[PDB]
Amino acid sequence: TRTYDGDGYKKRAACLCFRSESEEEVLLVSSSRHPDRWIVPGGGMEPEEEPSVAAVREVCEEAGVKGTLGRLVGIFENQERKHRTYVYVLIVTEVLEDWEDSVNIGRKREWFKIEDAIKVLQYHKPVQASYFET
Ligand SMILES: O=P(O)(O)O[C@@H]1[C@@H](OP(=O)(O)OP(=O)(O)O)[C@@H](OP(=O)(O)O)[C@@H](OP(=O)(O)O)[C@H](O)[C@H]1OP(=O)(O)O
Ligand SMILES: [Cl-]
Ligand SMILES: [Cl-]
Ligand SMILES: [F-]
Ligand SMILES: [Mg+2]
Ligand SMILES: [Mg+2]
Ligand SMILES: [Mg+2]
Repeated sequence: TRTYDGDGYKKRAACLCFRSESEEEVLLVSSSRHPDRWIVPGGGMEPEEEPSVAAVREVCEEAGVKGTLGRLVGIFENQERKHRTYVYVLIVTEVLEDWEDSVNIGRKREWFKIEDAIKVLQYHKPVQASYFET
């Protein structure tokens, strides 16, 4: 079940899934609609679900990783798609082989240097590119 803020924006959460504490490489996953494109893994908060809990859950489902949850980066609106995303740091400690979306929809995942992640997100996901601005 999808959830919404008072203004009708869909509530979402995501993590910047870093390979280490140095936050130099981040994990992106393929778009479900357009598999040749990259996105930051994240998705809808469930009813009464804490955003940090939604973030870790969606990362597990879409990217097949787990780790140590870090700081809230910020809350980011996508005015065109009418959604509002809480974005957390996650330092990846486990990479699992046969994750929900791998199995279900053949979703891919790849490590990017920060500069390269920003480059591949810019065209279709400029708000997700902005996650990395600070
Ligand atoms: O699951 P939704 O329908 O609320 O939203 C997904 C939208 O889903 P969210 O991430 O906002 O929510 P869930 O991860 O909980 O499906 C997201 O889907 P996915 O999760 O499959 O990546 C979007 O795809 P993309 O960013 O991968 O191209 C998808 O277009 C978008 O579908 P829409 O209803 O906007 O047609
Ligand atoms: Cl890193
Ligand atoms: Cl977005
Ligand atoms: F989802
Ligand atoms: Mg999802
Ligand atoms: Mg999603
Ligand atoms: Mg979901």
